[PDB]
Amino acid sequence: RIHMVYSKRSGKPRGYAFIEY
Repeated sequence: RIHMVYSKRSGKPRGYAFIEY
């Protein structure tokens, strides 16, 4: 899952798994 996205670039790079990182 994600915790805190923006959108795609700024939100989920490595941020795909945001909870962790």
